[PDB]
Amino acid sequence: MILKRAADVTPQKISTDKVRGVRKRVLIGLKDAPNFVIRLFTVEPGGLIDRHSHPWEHEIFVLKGKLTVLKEQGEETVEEGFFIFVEPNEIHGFRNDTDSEVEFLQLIPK
Amino acid sequence: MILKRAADVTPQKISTDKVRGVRKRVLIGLKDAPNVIRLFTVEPGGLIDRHSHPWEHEIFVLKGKLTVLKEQGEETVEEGFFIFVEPNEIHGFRNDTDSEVEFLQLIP
Repeated sequence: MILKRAADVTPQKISTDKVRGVRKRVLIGLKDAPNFVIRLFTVEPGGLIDRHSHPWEHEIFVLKGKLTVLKEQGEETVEEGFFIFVEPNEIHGFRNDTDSEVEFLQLIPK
Repeated sequence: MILKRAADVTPQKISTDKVRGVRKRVLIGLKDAPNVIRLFTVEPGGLIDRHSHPWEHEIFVLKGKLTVLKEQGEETVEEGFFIFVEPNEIHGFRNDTDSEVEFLQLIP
């Protein structure tokens, strides 16, 4: 078995035309042995993952804070302890409307 | 899109020869659309004895200090640790602290 401390994984500071104020930790990568990809996202205050869609599904678990979820036609806030299923091709995004860092797990089957 | 509070899932208590002091919340089940996610809560002194399954498991520790039973020895980890358990690998879990331990379990 493999046991690793998520905070030891090097964060990637993402700042693009689609994503701002986000740090990404790849806990289990595309080329890793498990049949899943797992990323830990940290969204800074005011951080924004623009609405987008992909053919693959997503599972989200909110670890810390209040996360605003952008949907195709609207939005919704959830807090730590919420889990989210995003269907294939479903338009979605994320925003941190608080003054604290927000953390969530992103789960993708291979 | 499905949005759910994990704690509102009604927990299942598990009391078998090899599991004691453990509750399980099935967040995503077989009948559900996603391609299985469970939230385990281990009471103080609770124990998931050494066992194996042919599928792999992924674990993410949400709360507390989780003692992992391995094929060779034990290892205690804390909130924020992630664990990959290989297919058919013998493993278990114990809570040696005085507060509840919580972890997510992911099965592809």
